[PDB]
Amino acid sequence: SIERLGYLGFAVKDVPAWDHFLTKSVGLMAAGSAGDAALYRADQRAWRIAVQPGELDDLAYAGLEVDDAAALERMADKLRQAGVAFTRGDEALMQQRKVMGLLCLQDPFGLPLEIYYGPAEIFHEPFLPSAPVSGFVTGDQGIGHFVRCVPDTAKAMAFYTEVLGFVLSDIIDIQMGPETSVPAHFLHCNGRHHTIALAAFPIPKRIHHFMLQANTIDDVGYAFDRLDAAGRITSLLGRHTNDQTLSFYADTPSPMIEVEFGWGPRTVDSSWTVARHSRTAMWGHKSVR
Amino acid sequence: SIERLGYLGFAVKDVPAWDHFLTKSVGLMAAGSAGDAALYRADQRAWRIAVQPGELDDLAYAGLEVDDAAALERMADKLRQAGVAFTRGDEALMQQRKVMGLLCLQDPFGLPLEIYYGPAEIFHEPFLPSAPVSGFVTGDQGIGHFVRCVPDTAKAMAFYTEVLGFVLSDIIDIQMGPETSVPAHFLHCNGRHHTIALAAFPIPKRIHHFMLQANTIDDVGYAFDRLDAAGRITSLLGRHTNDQTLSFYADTPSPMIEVEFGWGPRTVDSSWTVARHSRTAMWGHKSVR
Amino acid sequence: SIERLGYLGFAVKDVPAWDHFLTKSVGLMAAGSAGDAALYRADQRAWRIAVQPGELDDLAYAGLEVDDAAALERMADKLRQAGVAFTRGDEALMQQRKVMGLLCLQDPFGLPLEIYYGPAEIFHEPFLPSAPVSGFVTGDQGIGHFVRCVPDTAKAMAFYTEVLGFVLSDIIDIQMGPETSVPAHFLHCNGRHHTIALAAFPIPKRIHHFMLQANTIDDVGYAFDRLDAAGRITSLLGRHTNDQTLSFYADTPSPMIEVEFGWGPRTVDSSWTVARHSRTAMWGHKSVR
Amino acid sequence: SIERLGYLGFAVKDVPAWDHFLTKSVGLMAAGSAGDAALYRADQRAWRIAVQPGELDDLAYAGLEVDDAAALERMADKLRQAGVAFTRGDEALMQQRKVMGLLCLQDPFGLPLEIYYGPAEIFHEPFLPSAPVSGFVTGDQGIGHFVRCVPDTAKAMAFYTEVLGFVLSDIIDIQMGPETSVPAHFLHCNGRHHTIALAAFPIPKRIHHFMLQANTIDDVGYAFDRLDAAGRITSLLGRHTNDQTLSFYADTPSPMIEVEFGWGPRTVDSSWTVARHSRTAMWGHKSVR
Amino acid sequence: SIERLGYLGFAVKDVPAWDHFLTKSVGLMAAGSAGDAALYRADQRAWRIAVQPGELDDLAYAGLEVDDAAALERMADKLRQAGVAFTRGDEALMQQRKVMGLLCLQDPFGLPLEIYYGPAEIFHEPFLPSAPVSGFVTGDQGIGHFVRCVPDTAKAMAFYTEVLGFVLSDIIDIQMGPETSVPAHFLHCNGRHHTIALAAFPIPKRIHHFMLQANTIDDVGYAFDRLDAAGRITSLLGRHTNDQTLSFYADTPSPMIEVEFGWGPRTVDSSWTVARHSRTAMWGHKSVR
Amino acid sequence: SIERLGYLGFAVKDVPAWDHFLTKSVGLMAAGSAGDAALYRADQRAWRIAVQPGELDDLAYAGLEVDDAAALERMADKLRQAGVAFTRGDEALMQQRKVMGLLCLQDPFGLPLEIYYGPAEIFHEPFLPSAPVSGFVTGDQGIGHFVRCVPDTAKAMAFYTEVLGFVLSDIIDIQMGPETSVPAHFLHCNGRHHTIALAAFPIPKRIHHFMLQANTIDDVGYAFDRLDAAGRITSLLGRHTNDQTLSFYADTPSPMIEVEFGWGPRTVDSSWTVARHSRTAMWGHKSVR
Ligand SMILES: Oc1cccc(-c2ccccc2)c1O
Ligand SMILES: Oc1cccc(-c2ccccc2)c1O
Ligand SMILES: Oc1cccc(-c2ccccc2)c1O
Ligand SMILES: Oc1cccc(-c2ccccc2)c1O
Ligand SMILES: Oc1cccc(-c2ccccc2)c1O
Ligand SMILES: Oc1cccc(-c2ccccc2)c1O
Ligand SMILES: [Fe+3]
Ligand SMILES: [Fe+3]
Ligand SMILES: [Fe+3]
Ligand SMILES: [Fe+3]
Ligand SMILES: [Fe+3]
Ligand SMILES: [Fe+3]
Repeated sequence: SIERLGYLGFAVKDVPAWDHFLTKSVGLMAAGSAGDAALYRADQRAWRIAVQPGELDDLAYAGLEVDDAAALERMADKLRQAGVAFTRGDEALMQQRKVMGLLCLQDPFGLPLEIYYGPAEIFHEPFLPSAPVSGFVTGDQGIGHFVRCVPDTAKAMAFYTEVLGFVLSDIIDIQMGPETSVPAHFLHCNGRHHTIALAAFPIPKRIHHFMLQANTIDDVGYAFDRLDAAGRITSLLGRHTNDQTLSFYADTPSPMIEVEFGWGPRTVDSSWTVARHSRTAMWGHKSVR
Repeated sequence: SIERLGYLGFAVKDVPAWDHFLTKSVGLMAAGSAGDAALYRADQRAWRIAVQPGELDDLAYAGLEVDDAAALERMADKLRQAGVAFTRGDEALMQQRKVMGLLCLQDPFGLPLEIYYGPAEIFHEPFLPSAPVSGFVTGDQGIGHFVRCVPDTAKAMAFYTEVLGFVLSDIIDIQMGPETSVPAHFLHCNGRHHTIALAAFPIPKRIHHFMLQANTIDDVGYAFDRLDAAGRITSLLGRHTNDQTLSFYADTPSPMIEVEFGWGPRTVDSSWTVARHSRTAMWGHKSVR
Repeated sequence: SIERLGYLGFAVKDVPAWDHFLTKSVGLMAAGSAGDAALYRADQRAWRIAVQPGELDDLAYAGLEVDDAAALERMADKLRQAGVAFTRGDEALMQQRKVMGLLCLQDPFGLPLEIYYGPAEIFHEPFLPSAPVSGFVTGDQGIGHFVRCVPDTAKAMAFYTEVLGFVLSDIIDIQMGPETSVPAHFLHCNGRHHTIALAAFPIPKRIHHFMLQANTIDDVGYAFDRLDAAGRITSLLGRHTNDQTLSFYADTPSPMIEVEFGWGPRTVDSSWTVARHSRTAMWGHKSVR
Repeated sequence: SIERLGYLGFAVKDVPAWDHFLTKSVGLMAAGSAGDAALYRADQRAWRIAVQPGELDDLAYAGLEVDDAAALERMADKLRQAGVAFTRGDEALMQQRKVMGLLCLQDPFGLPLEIYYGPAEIFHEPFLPSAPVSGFVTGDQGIGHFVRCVPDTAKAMAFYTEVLGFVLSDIIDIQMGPETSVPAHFLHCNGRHHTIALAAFPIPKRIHHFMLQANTIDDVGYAFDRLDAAGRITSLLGRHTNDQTLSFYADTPSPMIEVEFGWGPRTVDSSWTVARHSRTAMWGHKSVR
Repeated sequence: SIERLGYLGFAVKDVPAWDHFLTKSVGLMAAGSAGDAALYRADQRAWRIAVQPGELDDLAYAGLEVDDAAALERMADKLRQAGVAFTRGDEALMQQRKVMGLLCLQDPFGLPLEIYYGPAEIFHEPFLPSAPVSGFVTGDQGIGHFVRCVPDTAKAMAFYTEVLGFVLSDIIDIQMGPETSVPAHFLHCNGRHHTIALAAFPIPKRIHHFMLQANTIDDVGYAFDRLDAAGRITSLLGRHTNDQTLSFYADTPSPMIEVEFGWGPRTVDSSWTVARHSRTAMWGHKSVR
Repeated sequence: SIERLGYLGFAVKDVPAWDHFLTKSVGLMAAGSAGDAALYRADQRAWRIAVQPGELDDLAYAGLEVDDAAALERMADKLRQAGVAFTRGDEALMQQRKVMGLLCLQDPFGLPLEIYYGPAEIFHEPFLPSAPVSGFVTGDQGIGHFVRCVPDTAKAMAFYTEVLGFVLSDIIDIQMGPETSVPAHFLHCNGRHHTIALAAFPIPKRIHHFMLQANTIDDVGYAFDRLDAAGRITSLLGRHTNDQTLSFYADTPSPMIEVEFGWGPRTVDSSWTVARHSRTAMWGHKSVR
């Protein structure tokens, strides 16, 4: 029922660092501010990522998009049936988020989630990257994806699939140690191999990282050099086993939260069949320190 | 349930001006007459636009097309269920309109609407433009679209979507003044981004304008020069924010009713998601006097 | 429910003339005999057209194909519900027709119809035309189409659509005289614009003609010269208004029954909308004597 | 050396008939007049065919186009070397013809020929057919072709190939009688299978016919019906053996001079090899009276 | 309901011969062992074919794949409703098979069948053929197909279609003798023309052969020479009548069980219609001794 | 300078056997006779292969085609310069061969060669195969190729390359025995990998075989079964190392002269580089007895 991931809001300790990070390194376009939140664009939407000050230094919320007013009421019906508490956003929030309607709730482990519809677009202000990137792959596949750290994956799974309508793509047993592995569950709600992944990681953050997809392989190559120069590279280039995304990882100015910049993944559809992988990379992704 | 907009009938004060306008400027083909109505063709249909004399100087009616006899009965069922009054057109009207069956009704604010099926085609009389235009984009997308002025957009919306089956594409807040904006609602019933748009404009006409789509960008460029020479240009070339149509506007011989001549729009489908725009043009469309 | 027209059986007064006609003129391949019926092939099927001796000099029967055993039982259910009498073909008939199962019935006006499934194919005996024709367009669209003469078109319509599942494509008012026209109804049951057309013609035959589609335009051009040399041309090349088929007509050795040899038609689908035409040809088809 | 056939000038006894013929039947666009010559357009050139009054009722001249000023001087050099008399057109003629430079000469048998360059184009006045024809195939292949009647084909051949640079495509032995055949020689100077054909026909005209190529097969089909209605059809549709053009012939208002309206021919190139044919048609072209 | 054939397990008397056969001749990649079973890969799956020691010298089991956990429960529901006995595989079996969940059952005639989901993939260990083969066609179509010998085809048919969800593609009457033929029934559960065929053959094996599809025609040509050198060819190259697969047959080291190596078949879909053939080959496949 | 191989003339002891062979087995079309020679067609040419009675049971002559009259004179110039004797064919021979001009000569070892131009085509008599073959690949690549047995390959090479203009493609050392190999030289004069191959074979014929190329792989497969039924197969299907042609060989009714029926070869061009192969087949072609 949730169609795609449309926006992300972060509450960070270093807004200037995050502003420089998202623009000069990642290539996003600065798009003014809404309240105490600095806004950034990746395409035609008024904003895709918001950054406001806060001790959290973590994702503050995520906007899940539906296609119309009716779909939103249908989600209210689901949440209601599932016993999930939610509050319809008021005019002020709608104004702040620049959406036509929204429902505010939280996932089973405290992550604020906003289900909306009717997002604002500004085609009269053509997207202009702040760094050399031909463009970002969004559209029907949403802004990208993020890995949600959860203390109980089964509990998380039931919510995201049974309540939100996400669908399991596959599972990767991410090796933590010699005899330790974390079964990461990748979920989709559209063509993007996965929009949200759930994993019981021993990390104190709401998310492990968020991912952005560029149009070309060179976009990623160039972006790697930029973040390397910034001294934030955490992994070498590589290609995943499940989505076949070619990317690299880097630290965001927020401790223990990374960003993934990738290209050319594999998209899902009706015929998708669940599989299991023992590695996150078919090649590359060597961890960097 | 309504499949597309098939024809338009205008009641004007200056038939000769309208005849010259539709043929020499727009490029339509003169196709004889039906009663006191002069007929004009854009493709293989016997007629697409009818022009008869009248003080109205406004759209007299619009023909909404369904695919077969069964679909028409199904519409009668809807109108009946919704409590919408209608009269089945008699043999004479069917003859006049050149259709196999039709239902005559009015929208909530007085615009006569005719739901029909079985339109007449004359492939043995190949369309020949009266001006240089490679052709018009019609087919499954109908003759084009028109903006319906309404005093109550919510009231209009309920009728066109709930009763006629149109679907909201998006909304544009058209700036009227410094602190004044009119939320124009664009609706589709097929692949054309929008076939009918509803807007509470302070205009004394049933419609703000009707639009025709040409096959090439040059068709539009040439058409602009023709209407400029006629001294009827009301807007420079531009591209819309929502449908991405590249067009220009011009006055029809009927005061306060314009025509839009465009090309290369963006078509809708099942995956279409509702969005909101603050401008009607991503570029161009500068108003001309 | 009927998927396509698979075969035709004729009972004629001049088998040798019909044999020469179907092979040397039309280009079909002689495929032996079944009982007193000479068989002819157009593709991979064991036979497509059968010709046996009889005073009738008319179509003796038509085979309507479904996709499997279940579909055939479902047709028996329909016929049963509609009160249409039918007899399940015995082993001998199944052997004669080379099908896995069939139901024998008649349309409302005496035309024997056989609904079957599981037709025999002989890919080990590659089709070889008896005249220069690159090939015939059959496949999912069946062997071609035929025009069924009926005394009551409404009565015929109810049967073919309501009972057999055919769907009305469009109507052409075929001019018979000065103030006389016959509304021919074209029906499809697949992609072929029409597989069966119903028309109240003042002809003493069960059908007006049967049609075969060739792969190229030259196939038709060459075929025209062959039948001209045979002195059987009844019409010049032309293109229809509704299906856009480019063809010509010619007399079969059976008085008042013609054959149409065409190419490059227009195929139908879910989006097909019913229309009406005043001519059968957009160009050509001038009647020849 | 001659690049293509660019224009034709006719001197006829019935200008009104020729005007109606070229516009309403053929579909050309009326383009004003130059002197006592009425001009007609087929594309972006100022004019392609000129028609002036004269007892001749025959082609008055043909314009052979080269690509630039240097090429024209190079032709003067050839004509000079070959001993062919010619007169450089004056300013007035250049103005009349709307070309930048031209050489006036005659072929060995009296046909005035004008070799020019720098033709006038009027893209600001988009071509508009006077009849339903999607367009004409000209471009690098020139306006079309024509069959030049000559009393001595060898003599004609030496001139057109050795002096003008045309190249023999193939030969067709056109049957005149029981034991009589005329070897028609087809020549090209570009991609069009042939721009000029030489044949020793027992006809009192400079040419047997001129040919125009349309964009679609329907253009030809429709054009056939128009000229049939005019009662000028001289041949049924057909396809040639050598160029594979699908066309039909019709009488021009000038006795013994016809016009050919065709489509989809076969173009030549470096790899073209000379062949011989015994018929002018692979199918069709049955002579009509 | 069964989506595709994912794996095969054989119990043979000569493991070394089978190891050499599958790798050096067929081209599969050796992939270690699971228990006393040697594993072989054809693509990204951990294993596709398992070979363990046993007197059987026959297929020991076949794994039928579904797309997810829910689909597997839905199969349990079917088996339960149909009265088919089955045992949910334990953790150990799941580990041995490298799947997320499975149901163990038998077809009506003793062939062990395992319905599973969540297969293991190892993209970090790219498939490497042990012989020159560009690759194998698997994906959504599964590992290939196999012919199941049954004593009662009707009984077998009811199970595979009514219980497992396979669908009849067509039937071939395979000639056994002068007046003896076996009606082989080909079934699909996806795009592969057939994944399982049922035939009442007078052979003492559970299957007649298993088939693997290569990417190119040369893969098959080369593979033929390899198995010829091994002296195992049982049939010359040929093309089937029903699936249009171009292949050859060869003996596996297990008496009376062959292997088919083919390419370029014809795939099925919703529009597939049941047909009957009298031969298994349109050409070739001459039996070799 | 020689553009392609256009025709072949055989002098055989069994014309009826050769007639049946070329038509029912190979699929060629019977095209009447010229003198005591029976003619056969493969495409639009009047004839491609001629068969007359003679004790020779060998190729009687080969026609080498040039593109025009000038090219033929240029060949006369070469032959003259090289000291090669030749006789210009008279009117009668030209009539017999159906060409516009020809030069008769012999290669260094007695094979009569005819260099011609202006071949006759009969598009009004569409090619119709006498057996199921979709068509033959000829066109600019000529009728096919043949292997010329020579006692001195160097001597033969100098003539065909230095005098006729053929170009060496590559060489294959065809194994004759344990320590015996014959270096076969493949030559092209156009896109066909080779039109003539020279090899010092211990065979008493002028040629080892002639080759024909079909349009599809099935054409070859079907043709194999036909010649197998005729009991003339001399080799199994295979693919060559140099031209990558997939074919099979079979005996012609003339002792020690075979025919090769192939498909999908590799064509040459300016960039072709000479290479050497140790085998004639990359796979298949196993010799059959
Ligand atoms: O796109 C992706 C595909 C597969 C695995 C990961 C992943 C890697 C490390 C930690 C968490 C997830 C990922 O990001
Ligand atoms: O095609 C269109 C797309 C977006 C806006 C308009 C519009 C502009 C001015 C007044 C009313 C509508 C339009 O015509
Ligand atoms: O394919 C076709 C399309 C339209 C009309 C006819 C038709 C013409 C004359 C008599 C009956 C039918 C037809 O055959
Ligand atoms: O385009 C063409 C191709 C072949 C022949 C003719 C031709 C026919 C009759 C008289 C003169 C020429 C032609 O026009
Ligand atoms: O792929 C195939 C298609 C058609 C028949 C067979 C077959 C042949 C011999 C014995 C059993 C089946 C086959 O394998
Ligand atoms: O097309 C071909 C390509 C390579 C070799 C041969 C050949 C084989 C045996 C004897 C002579 C030539 C051939 O025909
Ligand atoms: Fe990621
Ligand atoms: Fe508009
Ligand atoms: Fe018809
Ligand atoms: Fe011509
Ligand atoms: Fe098989
Ligand atoms: Fe060869």
